[PDB]
Amino acid sequence: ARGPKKHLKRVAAPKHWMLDKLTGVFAPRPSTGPHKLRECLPLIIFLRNRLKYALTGDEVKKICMQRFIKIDGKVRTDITYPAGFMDVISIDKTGENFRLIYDTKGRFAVHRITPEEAKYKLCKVRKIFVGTKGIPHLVTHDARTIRYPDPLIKVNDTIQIDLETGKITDFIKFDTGNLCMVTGGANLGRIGVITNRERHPGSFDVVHVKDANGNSFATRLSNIFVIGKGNKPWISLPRGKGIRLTIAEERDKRLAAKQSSG
Amino acid sequence: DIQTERAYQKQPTIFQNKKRVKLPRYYKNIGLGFKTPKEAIEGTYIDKKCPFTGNVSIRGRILSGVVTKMKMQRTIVIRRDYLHYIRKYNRFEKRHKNMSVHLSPCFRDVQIGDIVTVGECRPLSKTVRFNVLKVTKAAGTKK
Amino acid sequence: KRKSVRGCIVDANLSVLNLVIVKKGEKDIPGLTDTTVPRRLGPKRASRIRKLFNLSKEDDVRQYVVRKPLNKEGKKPRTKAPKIQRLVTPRVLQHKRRRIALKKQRTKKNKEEAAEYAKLLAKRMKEAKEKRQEQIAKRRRLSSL
Amino acid sequence: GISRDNWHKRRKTGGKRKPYHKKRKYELGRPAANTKIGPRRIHTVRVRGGNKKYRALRLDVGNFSWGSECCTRKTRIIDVVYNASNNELVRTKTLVKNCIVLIDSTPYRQWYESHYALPLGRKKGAKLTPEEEEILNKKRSKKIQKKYDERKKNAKISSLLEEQFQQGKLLACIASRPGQCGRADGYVLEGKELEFYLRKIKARKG
RNA sequence: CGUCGCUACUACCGAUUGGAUGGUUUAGUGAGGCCCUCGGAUCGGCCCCGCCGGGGUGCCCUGGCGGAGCGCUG
RNA sequence: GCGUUUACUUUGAAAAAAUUAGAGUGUUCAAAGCAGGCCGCCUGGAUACCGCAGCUAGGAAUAAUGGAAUAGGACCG
RNA sequence: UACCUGGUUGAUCCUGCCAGUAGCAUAUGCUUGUCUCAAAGAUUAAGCCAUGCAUGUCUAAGUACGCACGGCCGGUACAGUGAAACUGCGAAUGGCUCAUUAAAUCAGUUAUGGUUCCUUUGGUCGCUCGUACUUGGAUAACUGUGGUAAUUCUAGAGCUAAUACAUGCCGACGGGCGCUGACCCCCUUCGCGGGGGGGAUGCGUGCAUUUAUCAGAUCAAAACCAACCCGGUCAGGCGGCUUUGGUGACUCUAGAUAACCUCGGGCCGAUCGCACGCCCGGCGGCGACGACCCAUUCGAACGUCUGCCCUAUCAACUUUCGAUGGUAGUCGCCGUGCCUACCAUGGUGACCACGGGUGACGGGGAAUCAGGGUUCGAUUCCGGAGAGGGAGCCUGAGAAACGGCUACCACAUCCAAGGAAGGCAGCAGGCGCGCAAAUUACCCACUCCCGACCCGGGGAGGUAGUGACGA
Ligand SMILES: [Mg+2]
Ligand SMILES: [Mg+2]
Ligand SMILES: [Mg+2]
Ligand SMILES: [Mg+2]
Ligand SMILES: [Mg+2]
Ligand SMILES: [Mg+2]
Ligand SMILES: [Mg+2]
Ligand SMILES: [Mg+2]
Ligand SMILES: [Mg+2]
Ligand SMILES: [Mg+2]
Ligand SMILES: [Mg+2]
Ligand SMILES: [Mg+2]
Ligand SMILES: [Mg+2]
Ligand SMILES: [Mg+2]
Ligand SMILES: [Mg+2]
Ligand SMILES: [Mg+2]
Ligand SMILES: [Mg+2]
Ligand SMILES: [Mg+2]
Ligand SMILES: [Mg+2]
Ligand SMILES: [Mg+2]
Ligand SMILES: [Mg+2]
Ligand SMILES: [Mg+2]
Ligand SMILES: [Mg+2]
Repeated sequence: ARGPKKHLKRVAAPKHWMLDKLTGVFAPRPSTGPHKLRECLPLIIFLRNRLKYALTGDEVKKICMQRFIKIDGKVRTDITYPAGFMDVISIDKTGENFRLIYDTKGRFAVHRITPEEAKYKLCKVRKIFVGTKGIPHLVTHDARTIRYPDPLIKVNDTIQIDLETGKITDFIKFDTGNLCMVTGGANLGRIGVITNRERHPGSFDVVHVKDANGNSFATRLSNIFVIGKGNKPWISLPRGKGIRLTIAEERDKRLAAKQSSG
Repeated sequence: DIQTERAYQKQPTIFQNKKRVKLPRYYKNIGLGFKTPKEAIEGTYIDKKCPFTGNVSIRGRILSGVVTKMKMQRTIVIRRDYLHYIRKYNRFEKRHKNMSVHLSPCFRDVQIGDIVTVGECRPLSKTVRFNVLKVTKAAGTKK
Repeated sequence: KRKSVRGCIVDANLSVLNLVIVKKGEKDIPGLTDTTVPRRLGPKRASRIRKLFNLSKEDDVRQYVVRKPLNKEGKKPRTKAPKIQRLVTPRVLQHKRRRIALKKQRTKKNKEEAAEYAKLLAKRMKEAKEKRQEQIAKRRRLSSL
Repeated sequence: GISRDNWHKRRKTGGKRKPYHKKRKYELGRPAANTKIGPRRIHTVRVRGGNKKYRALRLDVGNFSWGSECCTRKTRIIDVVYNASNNELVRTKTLVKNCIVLIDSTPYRQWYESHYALPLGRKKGAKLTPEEEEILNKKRSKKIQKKYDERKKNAKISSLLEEQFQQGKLLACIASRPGQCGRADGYVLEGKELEFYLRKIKARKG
């Protein structure tokens, strides 16, 4: 080719959107932004297929143009704006502040929070760039460059930033004994404690994650997102809290579900 | 012995011209647990492609082989072996792949048929894309 | 693009050749010089009209401009008039008044945070000298082993 | 234009790479600069990514550093003597790198006559016909004379520069290329290269 | 089982430098574009000469006008 | 943060979707499709599989290859 | 479902073939009442093409004296609409086909510590030091005469705007640092002293960019003569002290000194619109924008490892025509024979090099199948190649682009015979070649894309018509 691509085919779209086959040919291109392509979720789906607040593509255009949605502190009007991991979608007209957390299966489900809680978010740091004639910066995983960080906070740590000032409050150093959120691979949406890390110079390191139910699996470190110290997490969680029931246990939760309700 | 060339050979990083009352020698490590040889620091050889005293890093893969030809200058030829596997017939077959490897002069006791361990780097020439990290001896025969 | 042109020397140049007059005419020829056709419009620009119509630094251009009475078919003619080119400063003050105060704000933001980082190291320096004077004071106790 | 591809030539073993595309624009090569020593003339050239490279067709002046006492100086150029690639890039003057230049550079008397408390040359017994170097040397003070006393006893130039402040030598050969960077900044050398180069200016002899 | 004898069939060798087509390919010329060296049509313009205005302190700049080094330079 | 090896075997990461194999659903059934079911409510949109090589991690039967015999022998001072 | 039957002989047991049998996908014949899905000029000719279409754009916010039109409170210049010019924005995506290409393309795999990246998100925006109450001059639309058989052909005169084209202030402001050192103070000895303390003056004072240098960012160790700033002062008498982060690995991000900085120029707002009050000329909030550099995003580009069809009636090849290496350079976004200049004579191969064919585009996959495997993958998804054939280049972040230009060869149009213009392997539709394959219809509503942007466009796409490929 000669320039960059712009369109997107329905089949080549990522799996965790759960788009059907018939309705069309193209899938909406995620705009250039902070998050990766295969790691985000557009507002036009979140407001047309997941929440179903509107049906047609022009009426999505007739929503965010009325200065309603204030993402993490500042209103964007791009109807296909890429919103990814750790974003506080805030609707002013009904107040239903949303947080986008991974389900127990490999997808993004709708998780509501309270407006009291919609004040901060937890960000994973990526690097420390020392700006000479001066001070070090930071680069988190959503590309939030910050000045004057700390002489303590290091490469793979997590911090608790604020919305309207873009400033830190607290932080957690990565030690074996914190929580863990597996962001990517065959364990996309699991939570457990950390028990071991292995060094592979030149190569990439790996980390064993123990589920609360004994199930000890493994995961390379670039999918790790520490959220809490000890056993205690710091935010609310979706329902399940990272069960990952077996495939035959879904028989039980699907059978005695109705039978225990009606 | 040294400087048989039309230009002047030197390491570029050091200033050798202050009020002189031997020059300090440049050398670095490599990582991955490889010791520098004794002959490098003490040695007066100079090169811009040696992985100890030049502007080249060491990255990627690490291989092995065996030395078989030394007629060229500052490069030697090794011979890798492996075994392909047909699954139709439940057997193997032999192959051999060869390559041209840049040789630092810090290694001296290298005869023919010596097990070597190479390392990937930036492309140095048309076909040399590897450096020699260590050279062993074959099955005895010291005499 | 390639085109086809003609030379710059008039040899056989039939087809009209446009005859401009850049010299004074002294006598009366009928078709040309009967009526001084005026300019279709006049100026706009502001230093060009300030200085052009008999005016100094400290006077006012809000009236010295071409009015152009029209003929409509059911109304009175109206003075169509322009407003361009850096009129002196009615409220363009207001944007410079803000531009020179955000420079006071970004300087305030780089003045509040420098000394604050100086205090945050000011805290961790009592420890930066404490840890050397505590651990090496215990290390001589370990060496006396 | 001229290419820098790999496909237009053979493999390692004598075969022929048959071509599978035409010449792409990112495989560009320009004609050479081949600069001279004249007036100042520099062309700007747009490059990949919207950036700019600066050529230099005709060049006169430089910026040469003395790597011992931490000084450098904008400096005039006249001559070309020894090139390490071509015997003919002296006969036709061209300024590229590791070409020793000997570039009269103001013959160490626009530079060396900057507050060094000494004369040199002037076949001995000879003086300066104006009295203006003797002014700098006959002005006394209290403790700044001691200041020149210390910046006088730890300072002796070598003999090879002691004999050569007539025309102005350089082992320099500006380490930046002028056809790509614009300007021309080199560096005077001392010791054990002056022997190698002047040995290459012993065997020249046509 | 074979020779000869009538009909029918496919390739083969072969004449005339038997023959031509099309594709891969050497030595001599070689439109056209791109860097270079100059070229200077041109529009100039200020200054450099000369006039009145005015303000200024006979001259200095400010607005029309007579002329010139091809002066400076884009 | 090394423990001087390959070959072989087991584990662990990593592996584009669709397709295929496969649960769920009563388009009036079916091939398809991913929806829909109760008086504002409740969900779903799973899993498995994925050779040949390279990286990790343990295994030492089999199959190759090594030391001291012109002793320049391997420790210990 | 790991399966068989007829046929040599006067009759029998055999090796062995022939014909049956069932799936599959192209054509064709005969017959054809109904209903849901649904292939379609790829196989010969990547051979040629009339007509009609297939890419443009404005918001409360750059410039509207477009009456083509139309506010009335005018008398201090502008209501909202609203062709053209520019500025930006795109036109480099999307579509269509498979002629080339056999370690090349590709899939998996790893590198950028060897480099560039419009826009988005976030940074930064006095750091650099000595007419501005916004400067200056031209060119569209328009008016007004035209030439030209003909074209999206264009001149001449007059106007006139800019987030275009170019100039160049004010500022915070006092200062310190490094140097040159007018000169300045003090002790002592008679001093020629070594012991000390003050300081005008001139330069200069980031970042980007180029050169050179310094240490850092070192680990456990001692016995002593010339020095003398601190503390023992007991009488020469014996102990000492100050410090950026990483990476497997830096000639990395760093800090400081001497200067260097292109007239075909480097940064420092000489921008507009909504509210909008505050104070004696003075003060906030919001935005649209625009540039420098650091991150980030979509990526792109060069390379690593391993992995392919037939042929020995192709067994030796390459190399002063760069073949394989060493040195210094040139170019280029960077690494290299990519290319010049100088030296050496080497590199692959029966473990199938080299050369030739292919009715070869590759991979995801499809049909039959016990297990093994054979054959097909032109064709809706990813990745590359190409627009009759071959070479060349502009603008631009990005193209050797062809619904963009410059020439050759082949094919080809209108002409007043002076000249002009072109490219369906884009959707439809004809000619042709064939055993061989559909409507010159309707519409932006769906899915989505472009722009200055809620609002205009899209033969991409969708819905219908033909349709016994088939289910
Ligand atoms: Mg492209
Ligand atoms: Mg097999
Ligand atoms: Mg894949
Ligand atoms: Mg054995
Ligand atoms: Mg029979
Ligand atoms: Mg029927
Ligand atoms: Mg068909
Ligand atoms: Mg294009
Ligand atoms: Mg083909
Ligand atoms: Mg081909
Ligand atoms: Mg072919
Ligand atoms: Mg392909
Ligand atoms: Mg079988
Ligand atoms: Mg078969
Ligand atoms: Mg593609
Ligand atoms: Mg071209
Ligand atoms: Mg091209
Ligand atoms: Mg076209
Ligand atoms: Mg054509
Ligand atoms: Mg085609
Ligand atoms: Mg549109
Ligand atoms: Mg289309
Ligand atoms: Mg039908």
